[PDB]
Amino acid sequence: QVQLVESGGGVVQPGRSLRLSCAASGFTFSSYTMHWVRQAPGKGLEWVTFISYDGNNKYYADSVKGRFTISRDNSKNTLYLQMNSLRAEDTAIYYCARTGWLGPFDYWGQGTLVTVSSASTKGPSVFPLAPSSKTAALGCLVKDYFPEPVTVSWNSGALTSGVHTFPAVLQSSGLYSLSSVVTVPSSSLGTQTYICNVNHKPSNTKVDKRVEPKS
Amino acid sequence: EIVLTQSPGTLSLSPGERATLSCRASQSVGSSYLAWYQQKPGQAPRLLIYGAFSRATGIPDRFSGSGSGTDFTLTISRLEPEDFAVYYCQQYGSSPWTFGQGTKVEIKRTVAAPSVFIFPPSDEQLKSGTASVVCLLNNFYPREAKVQWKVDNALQSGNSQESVTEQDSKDSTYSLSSTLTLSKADYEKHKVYACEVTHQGLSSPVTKSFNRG
Amino acid sequence: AMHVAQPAVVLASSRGIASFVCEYASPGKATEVRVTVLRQADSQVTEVCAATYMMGNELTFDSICTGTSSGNQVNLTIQGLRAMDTGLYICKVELMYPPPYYLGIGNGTQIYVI
Repeated sequence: QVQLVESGGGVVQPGRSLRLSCAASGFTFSSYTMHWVRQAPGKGLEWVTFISYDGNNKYYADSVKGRFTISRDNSKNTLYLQMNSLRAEDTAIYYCARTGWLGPFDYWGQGTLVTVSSASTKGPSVFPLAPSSKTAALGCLVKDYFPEPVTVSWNSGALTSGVHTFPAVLQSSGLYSLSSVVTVPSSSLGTQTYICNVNHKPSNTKVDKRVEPKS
Repeated sequence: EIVLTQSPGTLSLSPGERATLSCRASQSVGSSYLAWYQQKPGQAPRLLIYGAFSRATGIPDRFSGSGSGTDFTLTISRLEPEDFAVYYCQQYGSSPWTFGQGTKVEIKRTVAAPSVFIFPPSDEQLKSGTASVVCLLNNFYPREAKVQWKVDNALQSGNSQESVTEQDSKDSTYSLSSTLTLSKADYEKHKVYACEVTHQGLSSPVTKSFNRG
Repeated sequence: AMHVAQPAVVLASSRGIASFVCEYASPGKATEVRVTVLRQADSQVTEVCAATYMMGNELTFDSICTGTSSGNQVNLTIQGLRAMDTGLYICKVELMYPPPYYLGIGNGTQIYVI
């Protein structure tokens, strides 16, 4: 049974450090060489670092050299990544991966998001995107939260059909915004009640805003 | 640094169709120490092909690898719905390990006009001090659409941001939001707020507008 | 480009000893290098031997194996073979230091034991 479980991601202010861990299962870890690979949001795969079978040899990507260290506690079956002078551009999902017998990255970890911002941890403000007076569209603007991620439902997860919750975007303020949007019968605009449920685990915050037609 | 360029960015193929993915290297690649990976968004990459042409344990027959030197192809002989994903070629023969930028493979369906909605800033939001005008392009294909913002017929620049969905599971369409950010002060200088959109499915560009109040 | 070259066929000794030279070409002139004898069978692969060594200095050994390093080749001697061990044995040189890392996998040697 081959498994790679990584842990201890999260948020860091720039300059400050953070150590990632990956724990291996059901292969004799001692025998297989290891890597880290990151993936900046909506960007490709970038190899970050390589560690020898023992740890007697280490290789680092140009863009992390001097700042990151790879290490392995073999008897604990664990691979680590010390990251040192974190930059905002180091923000990515970090994959731990195993080098196959014959060279490719055959097994991967799950992913662990590291966010590098000075931004303060903040729950969302939730503004109604009220349905047009002059099929109707409605929604919620989920504005100025930190960090990712946020969850949106409609009517306590009982309205799934036609919902479009957009990917977050990073603003100049260093805060995130998205809109969840749904489309519905113009007939039922007056009768049925449309509530969006916004959940923000990193600040432990639940906000519900009723979305209600205009004047 | 062996650079890997894959083409095209985007393969637009109907399910059933053959898919041919290219990967070309800045220099020659070992003795075919070149891999392929698959990535379905929100999941880790998964290894598909190694040694240019050998299949990874449990990868089905339809995946197929060719090439030597600086030229490599991945073939999917028929596209099943699970194959619509992002694929990365990788070389692994020498450091640094390098990937290509990846080819995304999307469902091809018939052209669809977006339905456009403009949303003025909420009363809630104005009282707080900023104004967000949201424009919505609902369910269109293909992905190329242009959104232009006009306040009192003057064109906006660098004060709006976009976001696009992944291709809809059930109908293979996309949705796009452009949101325009001004300050309350700014928003109250001007009258007409307009969202104009260009897409294939529309005979002429469509504008959606409101006046404040 | 990195190339590893091993013989196509070796017959094994009446006692159970198969010996074969494993030559490699580094684009660099690397110093810390790690040899692995592999066994292939279908899509699967199994570790037989592994050694790390520095430059001209002696080979360090998986106990089933012994060898010598005479320049840019390695004289890998496998022993303790049964009739059941006849198959495809891959030479895997890894050049570890100085950079860059290079990986070399051979075409394979068919070892016969009768």
